Amino acid sequence: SERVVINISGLRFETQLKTLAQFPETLLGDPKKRMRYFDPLRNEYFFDRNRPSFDAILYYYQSGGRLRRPVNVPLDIFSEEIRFYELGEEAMEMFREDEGYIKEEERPLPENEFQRQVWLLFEYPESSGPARIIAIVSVMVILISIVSFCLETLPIFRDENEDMHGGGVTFHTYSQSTIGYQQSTSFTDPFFIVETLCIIWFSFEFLVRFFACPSKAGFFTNIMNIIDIVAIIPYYVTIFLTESNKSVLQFQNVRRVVQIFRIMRILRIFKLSRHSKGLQILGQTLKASMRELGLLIFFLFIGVILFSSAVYFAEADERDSQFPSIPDAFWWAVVSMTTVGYGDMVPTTIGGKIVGSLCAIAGVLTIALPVPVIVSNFNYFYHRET
Amino acid sequence: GLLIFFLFIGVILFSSAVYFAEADERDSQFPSIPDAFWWAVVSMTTVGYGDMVPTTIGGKIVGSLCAIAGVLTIALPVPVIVSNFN
Amino acid sequence: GLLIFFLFIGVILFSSAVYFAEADERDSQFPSIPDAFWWAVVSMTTVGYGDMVPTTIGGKIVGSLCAIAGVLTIALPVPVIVSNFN
Ligand SMILES: [K+]
Ligand SMILES: [K+]
Ligand SMILES: [K+]
Ligand SMILES: [K+]
Repeated sequence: SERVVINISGLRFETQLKTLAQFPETLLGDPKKRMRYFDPLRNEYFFDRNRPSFDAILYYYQSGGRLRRPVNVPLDIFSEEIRFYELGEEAMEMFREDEGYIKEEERPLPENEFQRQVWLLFEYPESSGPARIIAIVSVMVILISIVSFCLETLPIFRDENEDMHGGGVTFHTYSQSTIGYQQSTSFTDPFFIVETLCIIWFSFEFLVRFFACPSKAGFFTNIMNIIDIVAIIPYYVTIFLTESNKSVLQFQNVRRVVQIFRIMRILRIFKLSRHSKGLQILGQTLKASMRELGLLIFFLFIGVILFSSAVYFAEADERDSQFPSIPDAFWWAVVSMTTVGYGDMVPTTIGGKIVGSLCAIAGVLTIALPVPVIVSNFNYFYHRET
Repeated sequence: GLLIFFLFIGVILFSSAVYFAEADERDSQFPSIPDAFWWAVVSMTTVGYGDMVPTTIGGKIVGSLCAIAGVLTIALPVPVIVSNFN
Repeated sequence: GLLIFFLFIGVILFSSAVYFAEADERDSQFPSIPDAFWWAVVSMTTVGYGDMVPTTIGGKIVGSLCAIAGVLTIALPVPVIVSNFN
């Protein structure tokens, strides 16, 4: 079992030749590659290189594959050494992964001279000046669609209709109040105009992206595309629903569904996430914190039921009890544990107040336990980008 | 900036939901979505004055979520700032 | 245990001061020191329902201090607990 001496800038290392022959494609494992570094006067291979790194390089052979970077050695210096000793692409990949680096993909255009041209200014805002323009306009349209959706609820506008003084219930007024705007081919309502324009553009982007994208299979997998769709679904579904129930009795029978889709319109806010690095980071953060986010909700649930129950019974024998039932106390318990404390429900008895005191303290600890982990994940994804 | 931005997103999201959830109530404390912005900020920062509160079951579910969302929203960017200060 | 203990100390200390500070007011919301315990806990944990509030200048100075003291009181032992959990 012939021994080999490797001198790293004066620091002496020794191993068995069979330990190095284990990996024939590396510098040290290949006689022809290491020949260049042999000093026949001293019977050693000499490398005028970084010292703190070699330990791990040699341990990789002794361990049979373990490549751990020493805590005291910078990742950029170590990786250069892994490359120098020619440990190979597999070890390198295993290293980066374990080091917290895994990326890989990129679907370019089909090389259509057309598709690749359209796709570049509809997803890569830096591809060109026009690309930016499209992105800027997209943000403006999103912001406008939000402001408009909100103004639809202002009394100055909605409180001005055919039955604003409790007179009747006009079918056109009843659906205009439910939907938020007047749907008519005449386009009299400025709100319907703004909403239609905005949805024309959202519809445009979604279409242009669906036909200029390299793959149509990994499309409805991208959360961004899902968002793009959700942003237009309400509009078209409302049209369909109103035209399929064009009578007072019918509409009244589908109003709940119509209302649900009106609320869904606010999800268009998330369209900004395509232009917000932070919103993307937040997204990555939440995806990685599902477990802790679940514990948060779970512990809060336990505390809510526990405290709601106790305060309910503690106030039960009082004529002025502010707790009609345990389920109703859930509200008070959440408002107390999160320390919001509106004051619309409060215990009035000594036992209720002892329960409330505990409820508050329990809330602070309950929330405090899982949050830090989430904050940590965010801090990680946040700097990894910064 | 992220703090203000995330809070803005949450404010609009929660103001919208609570508004519609209380809309069909004669005693609704939310005249419009923009007016609910106040309640949403007061809840997310956990101030909770109590001058505007939901009264329906759907409004209270929205409010509960709004409070929890506020704690996490603020909690995410602050630590970095605290670090810079330190 | 330290959490509960420090809170207890602060509760009694602040309940006492606010009680005496509001004592000479016909509309005092603090019937006795033990009754003020409630207000002091609700303030130190920053819940702030608003069902009991000081109305005098001295009561409000006491209340201001009570709130700040609460934040530091809770903040001291919690981190350790959060650490054990982590
Ligand atoms: K608070
Ligand atoms: K509060
Ligand atoms: K409060
Ligand atoms: K209050």
